[PDB]
Amino acid sequence: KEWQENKSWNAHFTEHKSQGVVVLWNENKQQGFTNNLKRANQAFLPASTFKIPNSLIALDLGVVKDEHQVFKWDGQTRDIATWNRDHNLITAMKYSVVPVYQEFARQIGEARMSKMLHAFDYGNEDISGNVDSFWLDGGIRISATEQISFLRKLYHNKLHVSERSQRIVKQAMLTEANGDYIIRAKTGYSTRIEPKIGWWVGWVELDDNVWFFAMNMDMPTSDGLGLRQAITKEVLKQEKIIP
Amino acid sequence: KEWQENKSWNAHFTEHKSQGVVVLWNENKQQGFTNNLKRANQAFLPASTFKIPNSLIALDLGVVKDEHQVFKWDGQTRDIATWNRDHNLITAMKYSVVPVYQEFARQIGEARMSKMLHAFDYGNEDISGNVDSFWLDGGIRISATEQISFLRKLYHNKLHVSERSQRIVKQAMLTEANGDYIIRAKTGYSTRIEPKIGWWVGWVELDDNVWFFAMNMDMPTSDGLGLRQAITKEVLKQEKIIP
Ligand SMILES: *C(=O)[C@H]([C@@H](C)O)[C@H]1CC(SCCNC=N)=C(C(=O)O)N1
Ligand SMILES: *C(=O)[C@H]([C@@H](C)O)[C@H]1CC(SCCNC=N)=C(C(=O)O)N1
Ligand SMILES: [Ca+2]
Ligand SMILES: [Ca+2]
Ligand SMILES: [Ca+2]
Ligand SMILES: [Ca+2]
Ligand SMILES: [Cl-]
Ligand SMILES: [Cl-]
Ligand SMILES: [Cl-]
Ligand SMILES: [Cl-]
Repeated sequence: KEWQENKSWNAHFTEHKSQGVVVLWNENKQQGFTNNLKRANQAFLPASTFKIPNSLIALDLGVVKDEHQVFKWDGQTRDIATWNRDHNLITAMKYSVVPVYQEFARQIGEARMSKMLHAFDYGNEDISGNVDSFWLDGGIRISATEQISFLRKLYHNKLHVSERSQRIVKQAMLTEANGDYIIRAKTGYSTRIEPKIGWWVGWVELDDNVWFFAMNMDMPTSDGLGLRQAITKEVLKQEKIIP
Repeated sequence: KEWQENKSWNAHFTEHKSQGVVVLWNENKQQGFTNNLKRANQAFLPASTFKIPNSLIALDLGVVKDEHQVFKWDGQTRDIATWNRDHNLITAMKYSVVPVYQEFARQIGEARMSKMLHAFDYGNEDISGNVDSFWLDGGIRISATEQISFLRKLYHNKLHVSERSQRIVKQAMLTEANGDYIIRAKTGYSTRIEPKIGWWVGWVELDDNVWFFAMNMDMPTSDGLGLRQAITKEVLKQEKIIP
């Protein structure tokens, strides 16, 4: 792979008083683009973008039966109100319900979790820390370019889990669709270890091509979280990927 | 009694100077709703809504290997410009590319198409006519109520084909998604035999319920096609199913 820097994308960070990186990958052309080649390859905690590999492993191992199985609220009231109810895989992904996925990771266990992250070649393949929080405050790290590499394999059903698990997780990643494009993606927000950053990783399905993306950006307060999608979509619009 | 007539929906037809039926099914409550019980049970040619069972059968039989397989344009220039190119299952559904599906039906063949439609309990299960056009000008008939019955089976993966086939077709039915709802659906437009009608059938996925819908309306000319979705969405908004 071969990477072109487009610094003009930086205008969209500048005009929103922000700093970060957008990485794009044109699947047809096998060509990548980014505003910052160095930050594109900087590895960070994945935070809730780890729900993608966690979901795959839980499904492949049968910890999750299917996308309709109900995960009961553990009763503890937490600050994000959508978390304080029962969920299935679809809504747990949509609302990024951490406690549900911590429960998955406990059941998967360290041995199988480590084996699967090596099988996926996911980030630095390091799960040091608590098995139920290592993607929030442990040793795992992944860069935006490494998120693309992983997502490309998921798109092609080439990860070493069942085809069914990959199809279900891609259903659960559904974020936006209309007559012009489909976006499958996952947000993240890493706050437990500096630097506080926001993530958005996934892809845009067109009629005749797929554009993979991965972005992260400094997130000193939660009032900037909507800029994850906003800045990405402005880059997508600039490159004429979406209208 | 599982159906309730709500003639107030007729306002959405009349003020678009239209005649037709909208049928809704509340999956959680197992209760149905329509502006017109009699038209709701009136069977019509399925036209392009037949692409849903046709897709399922082609996938189950390996006629279609997956949603990436390319079906080459046969070089015949047809009136709908988007048909005059290569397609896969996703784009052939999106652009309702009849010639692609006519070829599927020839490969499926008469005997296998008949057995599968009986297994599906699809409409009147009658495939009299040409193997590659019976859903356009042959003997098969299906009502809006019978469309709901079939779609419910598909949603629950209870049809008599592989789980994989059903997941792929449901992916191919994706029409709209946002933070509030997901619509999986298929349009239709029956012209070859009177009465000329337009169809929209599918469902709305919410966080905690699924609403199945099937509508048809008199379609004397091609210019009222947009009201298939518009009128349905007015009924959905009235019942507060979508915001
Ligand atoms: C995943 O990264 C986080 C988890 C680490 O808490 C969840 C929570 C959020 S943002 C909710 C904060 N809003 C109000 N301050 C996300 C997210 O990625 O949006 N995932
Ligand atoms: C399926 O119902 C028809 C097929 C029988 O021709 C295709 C074509 C259309 S509408 C295109 C007409 N526009 C221009 N006048 C559809 C559809 O459902 O929208 N499917
Ligand atoms: Ca901008
Ligand atoms: Ca813990
Ligand atoms: Ca109106
Ligand atoms: Ca029957
Ligand atoms: Cl998480
Ligand atoms: Cl989907
Ligand atoms: Cl067709
Ligand atoms: Cl049933």
